[PDB]
Amino acid sequence: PRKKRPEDFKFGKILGEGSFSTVVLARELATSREYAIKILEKRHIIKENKVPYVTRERDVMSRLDHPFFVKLYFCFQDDEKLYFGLSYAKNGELLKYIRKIGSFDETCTRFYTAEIVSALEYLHGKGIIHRDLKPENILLNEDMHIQITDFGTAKVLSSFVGTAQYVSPELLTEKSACKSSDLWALGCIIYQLVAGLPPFRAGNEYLIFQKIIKLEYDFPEKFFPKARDLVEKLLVLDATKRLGCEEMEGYGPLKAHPFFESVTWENLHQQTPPKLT
Ligand SMILES: CN1CCC[C@H]1CCn1cc(C2=C(c3c[nH]c4ccccc34)C(=O)NC2=O)c2ccccc21
Ligand SMILES: *SCCCC(=O)N1CCN(c2cccc(Cl)c2)CC1
Repeated sequence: PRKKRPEDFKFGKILGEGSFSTVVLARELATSREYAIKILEKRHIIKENKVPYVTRERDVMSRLDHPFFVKLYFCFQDDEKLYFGLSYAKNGELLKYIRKIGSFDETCTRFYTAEIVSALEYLHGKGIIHRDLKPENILLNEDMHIQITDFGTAKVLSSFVGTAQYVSPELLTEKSACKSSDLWALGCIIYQLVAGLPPFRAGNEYLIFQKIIKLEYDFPEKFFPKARDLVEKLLVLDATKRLGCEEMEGYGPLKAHPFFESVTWENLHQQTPPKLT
């Protein structure tokens, strides 16, 4: 079969724009199927030496086949642009819901954290480090299950510094992320869901980094006791001592944390998600 062409689609609303691309809701006309198409401007990426970001993106997404990840279905191109055909997540970003609801109750925090843990287990088992995990790239599909995206910045085990709020100490100081770096980000995300704000906050990127490296943060008075404990076991400076990391014997003991007491891990992706708080 021939590669798809722009003419095969009716391009609809722009979902969002990044520094090097536009993600656009599009309908494949022949089958009426909706896709999020990521449109990349070749010149801009050429001129900014970002191409590796582009192949890693295509490569990593092509090997993702798990319910909690965005999938890459096709790729085509013209002179101007590169087009990635992606899963469309109708309900947008986890971030949107944090803003809208303010903070999640325990039921919701527990459910979504569990889906994120399950997704990271899959990813890490494939030797992939996300390196930029944040509510902005944890999407929600029509059934309100999560779909993680944004893989151009991932590391595959075969100079980058992710978003300041969620970046790990080892990436800052050692210039090297590891699987465990994503568990640090998970800690930050759990904290954000419960508190409504991320744990390392300050007036600029430099000051946020300083807090990260010194592990300087506080828990508000609203914080669920079991979530407090879990976060403290994720936000640990030493990457080999985080609950869930390989050196701490993996995902077993993480999933056994009592914060997850009432969760059924088996077919999480088939369970009905709790209505957002
Ligand atoms: C900050 N950004 C620049 C452009 C996208 C956005 C980051 C979050 N994000 C969302 C993405 C996706 C989708 C989006 C759903 N609602 C959105 C609103 C703005 C931007 C993207 C989306 C999607 O349906 N499938 C996706 O893969 C996506 C796909 C690749 C890389 C990053 C992505
Ligand atoms: S759609 C199939 C994409 C194949 C691929 O991996 N490519 C194609 C050429 N590429 C490229 C050309 C010009 C500018 C940029 Cl940023 C990328 C990417 C590699």
